[PDB]
Amino acid sequence: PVADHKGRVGHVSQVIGAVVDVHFADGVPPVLTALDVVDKLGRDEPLTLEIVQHLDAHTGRCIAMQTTDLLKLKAKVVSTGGNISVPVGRETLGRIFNVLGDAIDQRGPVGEKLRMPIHAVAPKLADQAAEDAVLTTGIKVIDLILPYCKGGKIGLFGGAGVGKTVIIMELINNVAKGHGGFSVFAGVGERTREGTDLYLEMMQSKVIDLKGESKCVLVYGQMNEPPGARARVAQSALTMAEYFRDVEGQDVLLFIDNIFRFTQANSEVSALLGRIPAAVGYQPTLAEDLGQLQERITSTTKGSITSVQAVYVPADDITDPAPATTFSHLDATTVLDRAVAESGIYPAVNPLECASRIMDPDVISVDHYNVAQDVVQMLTKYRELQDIIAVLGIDELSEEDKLIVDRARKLVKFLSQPFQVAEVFTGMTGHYVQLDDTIDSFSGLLMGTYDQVPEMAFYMVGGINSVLEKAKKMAEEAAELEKMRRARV
Amino acid sequence: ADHKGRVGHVSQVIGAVVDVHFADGVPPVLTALDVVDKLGRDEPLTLEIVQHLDAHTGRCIAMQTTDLLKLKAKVVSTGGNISVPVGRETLGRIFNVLGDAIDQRGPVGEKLRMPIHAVAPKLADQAAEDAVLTTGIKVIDLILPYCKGGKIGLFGGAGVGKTVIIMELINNVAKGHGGFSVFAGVGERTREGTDLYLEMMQSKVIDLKGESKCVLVYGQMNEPPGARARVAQSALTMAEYFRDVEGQDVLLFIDNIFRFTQANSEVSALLGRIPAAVGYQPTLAEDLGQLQERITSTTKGSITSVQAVYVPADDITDPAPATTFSHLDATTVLDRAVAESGIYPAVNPLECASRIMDPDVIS
Amino acid sequence: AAKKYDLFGYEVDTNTAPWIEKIKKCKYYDEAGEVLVNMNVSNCPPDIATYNATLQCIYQSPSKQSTPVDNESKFCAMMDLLEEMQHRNRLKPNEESWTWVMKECVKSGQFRLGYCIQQVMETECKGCPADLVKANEANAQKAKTEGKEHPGHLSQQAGLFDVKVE
Amino acid sequence: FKTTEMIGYVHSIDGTIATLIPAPGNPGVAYNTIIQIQVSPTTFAAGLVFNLEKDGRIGIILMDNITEVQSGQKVMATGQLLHIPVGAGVLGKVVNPLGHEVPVGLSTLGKVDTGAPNIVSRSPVNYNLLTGFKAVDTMIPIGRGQRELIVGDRQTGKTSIAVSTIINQVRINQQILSKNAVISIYVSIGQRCSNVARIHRLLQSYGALRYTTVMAATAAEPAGLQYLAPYAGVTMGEYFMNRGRHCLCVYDDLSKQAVAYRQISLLLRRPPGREAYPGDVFYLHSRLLERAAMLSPGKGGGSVTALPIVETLSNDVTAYIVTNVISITDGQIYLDTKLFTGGQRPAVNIGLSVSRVGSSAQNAAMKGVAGKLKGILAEYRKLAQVQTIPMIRGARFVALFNQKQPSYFMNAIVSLYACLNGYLDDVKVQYVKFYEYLLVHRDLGIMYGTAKNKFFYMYVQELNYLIRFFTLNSPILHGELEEMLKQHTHLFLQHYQSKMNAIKSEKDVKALKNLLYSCKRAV
Amino acid sequence: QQRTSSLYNKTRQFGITAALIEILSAMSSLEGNAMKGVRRNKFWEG
Ligand SMILES: Nc1ncnc2c1ncn2[C@@H]1O[C@H](COP(=O)(O)OP(=O)(O)OP(=O)(O)O)[C@@H](O)[C@H]1O
Ligand SMILES: Nc1ncnc2c1ncn2[C@@H]1O[C@H](COP(=O)(O)OP(=O)(O)OP(=O)(O)O)[C@@H](O)[C@H]1O
Ligand SMILES: [Mg+2]
Ligand SMILES: [Mg+2]
Repeated sequence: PVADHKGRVGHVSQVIGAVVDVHFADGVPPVLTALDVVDKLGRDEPLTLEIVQHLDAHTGRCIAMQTTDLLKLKAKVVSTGGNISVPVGRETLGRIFNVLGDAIDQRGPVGEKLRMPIHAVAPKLADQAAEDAVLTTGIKVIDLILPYCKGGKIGLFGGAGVGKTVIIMELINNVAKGHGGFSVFAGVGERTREGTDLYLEMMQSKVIDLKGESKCVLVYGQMNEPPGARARVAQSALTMAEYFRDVEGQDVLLFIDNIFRFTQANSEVSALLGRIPAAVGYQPTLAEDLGQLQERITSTTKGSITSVQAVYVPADDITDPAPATTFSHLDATTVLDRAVAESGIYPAVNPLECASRIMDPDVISVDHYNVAQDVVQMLTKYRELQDIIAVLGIDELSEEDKLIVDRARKLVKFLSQPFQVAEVFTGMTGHYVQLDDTIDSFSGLLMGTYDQVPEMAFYMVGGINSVLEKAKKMAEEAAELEKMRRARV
Repeated sequence: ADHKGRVGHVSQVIGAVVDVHFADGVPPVLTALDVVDKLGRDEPLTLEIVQHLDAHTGRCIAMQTTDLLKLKAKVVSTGGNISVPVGRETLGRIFNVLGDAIDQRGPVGEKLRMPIHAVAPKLADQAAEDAVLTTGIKVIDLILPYCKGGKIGLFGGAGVGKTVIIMELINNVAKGHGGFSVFAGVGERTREGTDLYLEMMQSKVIDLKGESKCVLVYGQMNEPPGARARVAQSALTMAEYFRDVEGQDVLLFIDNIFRFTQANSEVSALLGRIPAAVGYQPTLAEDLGQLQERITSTTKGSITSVQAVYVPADDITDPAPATTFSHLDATTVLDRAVAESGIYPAVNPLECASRIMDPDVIS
Repeated sequence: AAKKYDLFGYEVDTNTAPWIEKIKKCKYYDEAGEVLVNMNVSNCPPDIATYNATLQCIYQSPSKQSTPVDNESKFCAMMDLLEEMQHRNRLKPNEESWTWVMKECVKSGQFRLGYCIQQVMETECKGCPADLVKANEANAQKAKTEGKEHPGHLSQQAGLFDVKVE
Repeated sequence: FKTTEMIGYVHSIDGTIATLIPAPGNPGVAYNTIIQIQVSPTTFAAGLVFNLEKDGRIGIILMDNITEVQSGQKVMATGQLLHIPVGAGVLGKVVNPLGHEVPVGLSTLGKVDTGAPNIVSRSPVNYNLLTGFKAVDTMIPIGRGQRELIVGDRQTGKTSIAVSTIINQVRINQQILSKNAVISIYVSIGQRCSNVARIHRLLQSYGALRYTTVMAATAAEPAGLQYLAPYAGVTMGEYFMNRGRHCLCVYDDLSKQAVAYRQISLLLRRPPGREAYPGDVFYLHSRLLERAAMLSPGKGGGSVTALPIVETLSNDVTAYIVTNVISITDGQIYLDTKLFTGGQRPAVNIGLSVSRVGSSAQNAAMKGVAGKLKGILAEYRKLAQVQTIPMIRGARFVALFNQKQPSYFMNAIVSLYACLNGYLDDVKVQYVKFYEYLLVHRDLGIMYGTAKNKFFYMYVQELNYLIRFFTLNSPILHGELEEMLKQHTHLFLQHYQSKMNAIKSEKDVKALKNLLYSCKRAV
Repeated sequence: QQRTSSLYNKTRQFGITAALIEILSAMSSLEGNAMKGVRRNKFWEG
């Protein structure tokens, strides 16, 4: 069928920032409709508008996807007859798209079979899935304290330069490359150089074989993009992921970085729409936008979508409305702390502030659950003791309190791990720790069989075997120093 | 110039904000207007244009109380910005924002006047090289030397002989460099102003029967915020005259620089502008820039300003002191403990700082 | 002739003959850099032949520009170009490039750099021409006879407190 | 600016913002264009269109000559965005965001609203940009096309380091071809006019104006110029990027630009955000720093190295603007206040500094030398009287990092190599600067007639590009390097340190202190 | 003590700013709801 408003002519009535009001003589088209500006205006690129509100029976307020420079009043606008639609299918694999779905990789035409609108209704209750599994990431902290669930929603909360991107790249390397299903990388308000680096990495690893069959799609709206595109690139990428999930019943990985910029772009456009700000200054519909976007990121009875999202915490204020509202929409939460990073511990995960849904004996093994709970209890007690330690001193503790402190310090050191992607910064070969190895090593450490091992032996290593090897090397160095000192006599 | 004597009528009066309607068009912003109707007022009323509402209406800030002010009251433009007397006839006299002798010591008899608002020196007028200002005090000259055209932050409230140091600097700059001084009291207690005037007359820095070497420009607390935001500029214009026409190394004392910021914040609040963080006016940086930038060492002379800084709530990160410190070239800290030990001037050498403490500038 | 590609796999131009001809008609070697810039902008990266032509232009040109620059140094320009083509383009300089560098070293009279260039050529290339080695040795002997082997100020004795830090 | 037609009259003026009313017939004004307000019969005032209301009233942001703008004056429309002069004819000049030249006491155009390079229009950074400081060049590599942040408190060398980095390029640009010459665009935002004059004189003294241009927006200037200065500066820098050349745009500083933009937003009565900043304050700097990139070989390979500066309060790196900039740049050079006031300048806090993308661009020789220095410094930090080998070398390295002026690459790398290999173990910490000065400027081997090396001498500045080519560990330059280092160390320990250890006279102590002061300030 | 004093200063500044922003937001909301009615003046007499 053909829309009854396609080709409808309107004229620009008001221009303020990225918000443009269009007047239609025959009636404003439906909300979310895509409009194109026909006047040349001496622009270098085309201009597209999306209707977001109806001011009256004839006027509609829209948001521009490109810069509104050289835009005059009375400029002719023509409706496209529908919402913004993006290509879907296997033809999109290995390509780079933008908010509008145009291929920006400067390669041949996409030639997609069909397109689908970015705005869609989320799955209903009857379509929800009831499958719980464990996604092994190879990272000791995540696999132990906050294990990830296949087909679940994951979030990484952190400030500026804490390690969110590094963890995402590590997860990509450890999962997506060895992943049977497809992957979608949605860059929302991030550095453009990071997109180029990811594209080069995918091409080198043959994840995107331009001469063969690719298994990844890149959709990028970056910092340079105006607020209009940064509020819809996520929708377009999620639409592609939904098509892969439903129309093909394929497992999909959805890496979103960063999801905070979506809410920020929505707030920026809302400020221009003439809405009363909520607390801090975000739009009053902050919760509704996140609900509509996240509810679409779910695993239905047809397929599965394992989504990993990076959440930026402005000014390191975890109570900010944007990151605060995101917690309720995640199965696994990974909170990164700047102070932990400054102490040389990478990743900077704060285990006490992290949580997981599959931390259940009915899902994970009983031993895994018991070890994780014991580690959390030890860390909690050590945090309590640190308050006394930082004032009086370690020597003002009980005899058993000192043992708890030593074990907890070893645990904190042991949680660190060198990533295969951070070899430049760490200067050490990365490690990939198996789930069973992590459980065994932590269970042994809790029992106290490793009390003789030096504390620093646990710092920046993999499994227990790496700890023992580092301890052996340290012992050899110490023996050499002692021999040199003794011979000096 | 073309708007000298233009007639207007008062259109709105909301506190200290008065809107004047001109049939021939509003004069330029920052123009001084005089209310010809002194029906029952005990003082003349003058308004400063701060904004233009339309081609004919203009918003203004009153320099005195707006009592007994009716709508449609006749107003006459003065022909330009506020004018202040500048010259050697202003030495030893007390002035206000409007440049009127409030010391009741006869007519000033000036030969010229200058507008309050003057653009800062251009980039081509800056001094070729930094130079030290020999104050004659061993501590200052050695540990925290002052630079010509620089701004010195004088910390430490009363009880540490702050006024004595100010008077000594006023005397020494004239003794050695032959340059005069201008003291600006912004939001100062009237009692302390009287005390300072009496002390200056007693130390002969203001010789009624002889030659004085200091000018006093007082904007007191009881005055509306419109005057406390321009007294400093009036004093700065007086200093600029000596700097340019006579080519001297003038001194400009501000007491305090925080009162200037507070007055500007209050004026902005009256206009209805949205305050920035903490609650200062959104133009806090620009307000301080338009003042400090006028204090520099040009090719003709120099103006070294010793500004007394106040830290609100003992918070050194507050926007007011934080923005002020970005313009200070030195810091003179006065401590009571040093004074109690019998050391005068009570200066803490290890707490002071200076940027010209570099071999590239000093020997 | 064969297809060449960049980091992203996009086909890159390979017909570098016209640009070499343009380089051959440069009077000042600072104009050669402009030709290389134009080549890079035109998606036609320089090759070994282009770098050799640029080195020849540097050797045969009078100076960097029409007006003298404060610290004109042909050797510095040649070494910078070699470092570029080697590290940022992955192209081993052949014997021709090192011979040009050695010719420049012996022409300017910097005999000390001649020893290092000769050692480099021997290590990388089969060997250095005897003519250039003989010329370099002659320059070194001429410098030694006049006592100009080292700057005069370096030979002056200076004690602990006689050193002018300046 | 070429005027086309009148498009209305000035209606209201609220500080640095103004509103126009339509002319008869409402000719219309293109959004984001530049308009001219006829303040006088022959003079105009620049204005920027930012709002086109339904009624026909245009919102204007006044740029210059604000004092002469009055309601009722005619306004003419140019019909085009803001364009500024760009090319080699602007180098060595002082300009303002509008492109006007600023007099200084004794014809291409660029759009200031251009988008950043797209994803496939970039490439990894591979060419280093030397700053002349041992700490930065070793532990904080900076590649061309990288955005490196410089954070710190007031008066900690944030401006000095950038100015020295600009100056450090003078020697290199004069030697290598002009294509590889690094041009600089120093953008001063909301700074003091006297500071701009001092910086200009400093640049002129070293002859850096031939390869540098200064864009100034002093504090006395309105918020529009301060808000627009960095965009004009990067636009001037993008001219060389699109033609296979490299630039070094510097912004001093983005904090004041944020303040100016907040002032503009609040004067427009827009919803305040965190710390009263506008919601799009992040976008303000995003659309700026994204324009600095390293173009792919297909586009020529040009570059724009950004060095944004940011001021913190009480070493607080959790501020809204500071975190926003840290979330955009590719690294940060933190300048701790405690180190600066303690005499340790430039006070680069290597512990908090990092370079996210500059590692690849680092030169092979510097990369080889800096590999072990990282471990030595890491051990030294943890250890802080038993003085092991790591502690001695760490102390010597910290001593060597004290600099005032940028150092030539050969001198810095040679000194670092000498310290790393234990040639300064016997040299006392307080004499390291004197030892380095003797190594660089003087030549003990030639002085005492005990020199054996054929070519490797520190007075041969031509060896810099030979060292840069292979390494300091190559068999060609390794034997002579070791020989001269050993001879220098032996002669120093025999003659200079022995006498310095036998000084007791008060006059001689003062002379030695003066000598150490002079050496510490000159290499 | 130093850390707590810094936190205290930061918290008070943020609280003042937040309270002022809230009050101004309420004032702006009140102003926006106000509507300018038809002016009953002799428009022709001009
Ligand atoms: N696992 C890690 N191991 C070692 N260093 C790390 C690790 N994670 C982060 N870092 C360090 O932190 C820096 C910043 O990391 P990253 O790029 O992940 O930041 P981020 O969380 O994405 O922040 P933003 O994107 O807002 O700048 C890296 O360049 C690196 O120096
Ligand atoms: N490496 C250095 N060695 C010696 N002195 C230095 C060094 N770096 C800076 N200084 C000096 O420290 C002082 C402050 O430096 P600078 O002006 O660069 O700081 P800033 O961060 O720009 O401060 P401001 O906020 O005033 O602009 C100056 O006197 C400068 O000469
Ligand atoms: Mg990131
Ligand atoms: Mg500075």
